[PDB]
Amino acid sequence: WRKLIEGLRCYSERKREDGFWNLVCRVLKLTEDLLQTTPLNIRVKQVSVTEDEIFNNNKLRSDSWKIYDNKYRQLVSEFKKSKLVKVTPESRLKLFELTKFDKLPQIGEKSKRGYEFCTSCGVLPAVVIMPKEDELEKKLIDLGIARDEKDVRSIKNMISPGERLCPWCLVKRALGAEPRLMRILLLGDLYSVEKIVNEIVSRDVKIEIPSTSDIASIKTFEEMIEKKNEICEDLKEEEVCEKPSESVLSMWQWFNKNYYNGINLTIDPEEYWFSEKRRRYYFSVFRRHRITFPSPYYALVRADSDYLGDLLEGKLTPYLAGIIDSGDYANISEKKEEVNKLLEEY
RNA sequence: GUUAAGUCUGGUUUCCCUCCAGGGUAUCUAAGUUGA
Ligand SMILES: Nc1ncnc2c1ncn2[C@@H]1O[C@H](COP(=O)(O)OP(=O)(O)NP(=O)(O)O)[C@@H](O)[C@H]1O
Ligand SMILES: [Mn+2]
Ligand SMILES: [Zn+2]
Repeated sequence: WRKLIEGLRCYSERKREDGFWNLVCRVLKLTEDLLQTTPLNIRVKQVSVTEDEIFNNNKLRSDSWKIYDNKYRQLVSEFKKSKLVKVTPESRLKLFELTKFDKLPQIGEKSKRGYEFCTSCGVLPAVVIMPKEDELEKKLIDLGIARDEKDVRSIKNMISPGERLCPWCLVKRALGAEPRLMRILLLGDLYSVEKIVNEIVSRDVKIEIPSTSDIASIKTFEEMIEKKNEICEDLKEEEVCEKPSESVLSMWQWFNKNYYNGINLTIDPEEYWFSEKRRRYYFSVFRRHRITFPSPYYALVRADSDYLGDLLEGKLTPYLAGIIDSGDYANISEKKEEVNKLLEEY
């Protein structure tokens, strides 16, 4: 964790320009002793086994073959018991004096109620406060966020107006800027923390991670690219149907397979057809072309396997989900019938 | 044995509808949340 955060500090210092990287530098130096703590605690449990348990002093044993199914179950038992207490990674930090006594670095705006809460985190206090979208430059510059007019556009590119950030979620934004710093962790033990920063600052590559606006507007984009110029001549002006300037690629397969198809997929729908100053013009444009105006909804599809824990424990609740409860194993003498049937079949 | 003269009456009374069928079958509805 600390190798990643320090490699991030060095990669950001390699870019004292671009505003956002400069703000990241400026607030990292103020929050180290808070950013020392990892944002994600781990639980580690071990289980021991010796030759007293496996061998009759020269060979294997009988009930030695079952020694794994016993130690694995001991391990999972202690995991289950320790999961009875959840401690959150925020409880580890020392903030009493930093909040009671104003000590927090408030680079950005200043709260009129002590400190702000992170909009991305919810619980941690905010370090980088962004003014609301009414007049930014005339504030972003007299405050400490930006230095010029050119650097606001790059700060405003990652931190929307109004986004308060805690050190952890701000570091998350920083990593999201270019997610190639992950090789500090992805490899580890293999290259220096500086080999990688040099490699990244050498071959500059920008990535476009899709927002919920991009997902909601998928079929709209798709229906604009089957009218490549037949819709472009109408606009021809607002960079929606203009050249791919750089060679930006991304992990979104649909974005990656549909980029060189006339329409610039890296526009923000919150700017064009989800905006409040535009989108009437865009309603007209889509009306004039048989374009189904986009819905603001997307699908968050989650899925988890059923009883894979018990399955690794060789239980039968995976096999009979609902019939055999997990609690039915405490005294399995009751449901002898279904287990007998299916186990014998198998 | 003879004379005369016809006169009275001018269809009534019942029954005027009874019984059964008083709707049956088929369709019972089909076809068709979007933007801030
Ligand atoms: N024996 C195991 N080895 C490795 N990972 C495990 C093991 N048991 C659980 N996990 C993972 O650690 C987490 C434990 O969550 P948990 O939900 O209890 O697992 P589970 O077996 O899937 N129970 P459930 O998902 O409710 O059916 C999940 O991310 C599991 O994928
Ligand atoms: Mn699971
Ligand atoms: Zn945060």
